[PDB]
Amino acid sequence: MDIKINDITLGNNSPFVLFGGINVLESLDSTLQTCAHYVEVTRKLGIPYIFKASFDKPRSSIHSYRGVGLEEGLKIFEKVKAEFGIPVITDVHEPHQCQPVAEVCDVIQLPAFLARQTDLVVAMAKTGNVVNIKKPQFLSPSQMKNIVEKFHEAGNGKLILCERGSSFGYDNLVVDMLGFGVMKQTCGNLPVIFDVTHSLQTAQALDLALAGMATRLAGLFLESALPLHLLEDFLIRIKALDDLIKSQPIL
Amino acid sequence: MDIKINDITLGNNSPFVLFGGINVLESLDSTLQTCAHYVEVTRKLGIPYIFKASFDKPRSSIHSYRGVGLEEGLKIFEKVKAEFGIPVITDVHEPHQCQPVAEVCDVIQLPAFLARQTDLVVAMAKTGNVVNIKKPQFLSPSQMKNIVEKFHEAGNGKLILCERGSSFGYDNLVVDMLGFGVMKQTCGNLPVIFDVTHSLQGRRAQALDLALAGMATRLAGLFLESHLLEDFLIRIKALDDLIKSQPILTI
Amino acid sequence: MDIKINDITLGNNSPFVLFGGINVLESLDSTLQTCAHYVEVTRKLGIPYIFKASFDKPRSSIHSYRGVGLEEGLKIFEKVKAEFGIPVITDVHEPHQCQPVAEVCDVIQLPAFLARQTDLVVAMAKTGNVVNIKKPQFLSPSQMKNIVEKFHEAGNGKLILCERGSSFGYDNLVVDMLGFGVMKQTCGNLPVIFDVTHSLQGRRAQALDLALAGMATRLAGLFLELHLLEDFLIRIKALDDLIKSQPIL
Amino acid sequence: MDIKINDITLGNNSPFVLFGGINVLESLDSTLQTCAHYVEVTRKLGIPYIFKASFDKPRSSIHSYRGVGLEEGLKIFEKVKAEFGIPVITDVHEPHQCQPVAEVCDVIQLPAFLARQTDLVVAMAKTGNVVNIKKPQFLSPSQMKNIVEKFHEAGNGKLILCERGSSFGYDNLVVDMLGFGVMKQTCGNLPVIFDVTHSLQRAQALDLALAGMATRLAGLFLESPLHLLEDFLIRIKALDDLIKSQPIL
Repeated sequence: MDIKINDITLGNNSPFVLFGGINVLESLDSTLQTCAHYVEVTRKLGIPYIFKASFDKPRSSIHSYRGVGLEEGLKIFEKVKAEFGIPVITDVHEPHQCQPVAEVCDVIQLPAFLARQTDLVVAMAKTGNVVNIKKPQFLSPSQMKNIVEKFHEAGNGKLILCERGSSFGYDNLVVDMLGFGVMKQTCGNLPVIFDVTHSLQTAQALDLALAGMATRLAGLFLESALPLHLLEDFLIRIKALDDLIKSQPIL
Repeated sequence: MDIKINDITLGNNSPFVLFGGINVLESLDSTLQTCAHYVEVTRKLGIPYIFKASFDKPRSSIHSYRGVGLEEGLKIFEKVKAEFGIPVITDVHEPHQCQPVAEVCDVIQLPAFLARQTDLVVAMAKTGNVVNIKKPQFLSPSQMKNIVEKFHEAGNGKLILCERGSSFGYDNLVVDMLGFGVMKQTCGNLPVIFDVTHSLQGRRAQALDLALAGMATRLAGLFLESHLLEDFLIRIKALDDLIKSQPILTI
Repeated sequence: MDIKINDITLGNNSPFVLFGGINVLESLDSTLQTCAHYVEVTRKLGIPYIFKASFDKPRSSIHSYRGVGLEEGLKIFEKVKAEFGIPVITDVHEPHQCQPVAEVCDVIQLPAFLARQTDLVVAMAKTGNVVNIKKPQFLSPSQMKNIVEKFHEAGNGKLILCERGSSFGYDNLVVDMLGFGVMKQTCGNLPVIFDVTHSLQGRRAQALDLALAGMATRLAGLFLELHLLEDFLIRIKALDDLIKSQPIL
Repeated sequence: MDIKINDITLGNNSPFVLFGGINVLESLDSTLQTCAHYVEVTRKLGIPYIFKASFDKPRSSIHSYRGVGLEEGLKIFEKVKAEFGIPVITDVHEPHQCQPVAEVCDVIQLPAFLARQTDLVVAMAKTGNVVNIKKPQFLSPSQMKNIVEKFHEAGNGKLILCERGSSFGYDNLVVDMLGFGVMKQTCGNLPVIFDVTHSLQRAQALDLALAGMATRLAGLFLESPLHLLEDFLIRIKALDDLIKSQPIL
């Protein structure tokens, strides 16, 4: 199943879409700078692009910086949308945040550690917006339908599934390349995407991204952490593999 | 390090404390009848006991009953304390719930999926009450220290760690019996309790084996979410008496 | 099901048996010294004891001591049996090793990784001796029935199942305490023992907590390679004694 | 590092090589038919191809057919080599087997469970033959160098590393796509190949094969859906040709 996001078609059998950007919003100026580089690079490559950022990092240390918060963050997003004419994605943590975020941000994201906060799921669903579901590391590819079931029960079917690795012993993540196919089969062929950045915690990034896309995915999710100047060389290679894979009929 | 909860001494060198009750609070009459059974068996064997329930928890399904809520829950708790003169324990999900819940409930529980949530940790710490931290399944015993550090900076030292199991491949949980010892060394020998029920996802034969294994490592308490109970508690008590009556190994 | 090993009764509801000795044999002299130590300790605690050692060490680096080897090793075992009148256990890696080893050793052991190899299974089974089957670290407890089933097909049912941990990510082992029960329920309550030594990889304390957690499930025996051994055993016995006096539910 | 297996060039930066054939050698005519189809498809696509089978692999049951054996096995290989002019690969389990096998076979294989038995590594090393080393499922990728060092000490540097998955909970395997990179960096960029058949435990095989070869590999290892092979190799070749044509970043 495909999902229109303004002009972009996101589907497992459509050219891959890049979800990319910073980790958290810090300034209007820093955000515009990084997004211009993301846009300028993606536009020349002809890769549909969606800008990602967090307005709050609620898992941060007690005395560390957490973000600009919701109010100013949304304004930053309005300006990004205005200047580049692209869709944006951000994560939501509290039910009450869902509607005000949804009016600005085309894609709202459910954090992996929160997949089972029922109230948040319902408030995200009410919005009618496109949802990105981060698969928790402790969840098997086929249990992913349980969360998909919940959004359908809440009346929203415009969902993307996001792989970010599976828990492997202590303090380590493996990505089961077969998971992508299982999520596709059990969840009605909703768009699946690969968060390669988070899957890497604990050259490598490229191998992983490439392997993931070989299985035939809707999109690639990343933070930049990756350098730029390498973002272009990096994506050139992804585009080349994605083109090839997508040009071959399924089966 | 010992924690006085009213007249109960909870600590890894103290007779084990049973934590048990119901999943979600329905009514006063339903709560009293179930608590009564627990209180009868525990008193019959002289086992210190703490009643457990949720006033408001997210569930398996969207429209599953979350519980009577804060206001009616606290009244139910107050009567249970009045009735049986025992400590109670409940979970909190929102910073705002912490202060009024802490007025009634001797121990407050941090849900596993919210463990890294700084705002909630602060709110729970600021209460000054005994806090139970539920260990996420995708977390290693060595990184529980980080959650423990967060509580100390926020000014609360009165903490219980609660083992619930670790991810073991897909759709499985294993309890690493070495984990218990690692939490003691690395976190100042805080009270550790073993949540046997959620560790298990006949099955009573199995709950026993697991419970006995845990308690052989020498632990502050036992955590259930389940006459059949008596014969069970007889065996835990036997083992806990034997273990707690021997000095820890000599340096 | 109980197994008579000479005068020792090994079974999931009998007093636990200690298995232990040295990693690998080097000389008659230091071997007799270690064995004497174990017999001294277990005797005064009243714990049955089977002495364990390898004669070969085949995964070692090429330039390293691999051990005394088979002809010499059995000679040391013969003299260990003569000196102390105890049973012994050792491991075999090649089908031809089996029979000569079985002449001397009461229990012969199938290394976990060789559990696959049917030839060795067959050769081990034809000796008639008591076999210790280590559980491969990637195998589920319930899959032990298949190997047990192989030994029954080869005509030997005097089998002890041995737990040594499971693979847990890279370079790590966890011991799943429910495994013991699953194994006891699926393999007809054959003796189950616990190799805590290899289940591991301050600390000597990790061994006790592990042994204690394991023995609390109710097991036939245990493996263990100023007085740390007796300090350990005193506690293990107290636990085993308590657990084995409870009726089975 | 490039390995010349006869006229074939095998390396992480060469066009991928296909290791393919049957599980166990059962008969002469049957073997030649399967190999005929593999050769037919591969020559048709210009993929270098090496034939694979065992003559003695232990099986799930103790009495299931292990294979034709060493004597007849080597004769069947002689016959495949004569008829098709292609190289062959087989596995070996005993030190004494290494020599008779290496005289006929172009690549000898060390089965994963045996991968740390030094006697066998040394006997393999001493042949001077090309060696395929299966990674054991319970070993981490950065521990391969230890096996690689053992081979070097014994005087053989012409080694292939073969991925077949890692233990992931009970009775389940996962392929860590980062394992290939780690092996390249730590073992001197030796040829790495991917055994998807044993990695599984289909559309899956294809997906796994493609993910695998996306990371840039010397070859692909598989057993036999025997006619969808052409359609399958069409896709693998496509991806491999694309990847291989770009320089390493």
